[PDB]
Amino acid sequence: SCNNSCQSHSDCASHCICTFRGCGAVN
Repeated sequence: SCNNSCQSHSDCASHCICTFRGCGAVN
């Protein structure tokens, strides 16, 4: 569901967090 590339933390889609896959939801 979460697929992106963050530059900070809120640089994600929705409930995604900063991870090795750019942006991915922890939950």
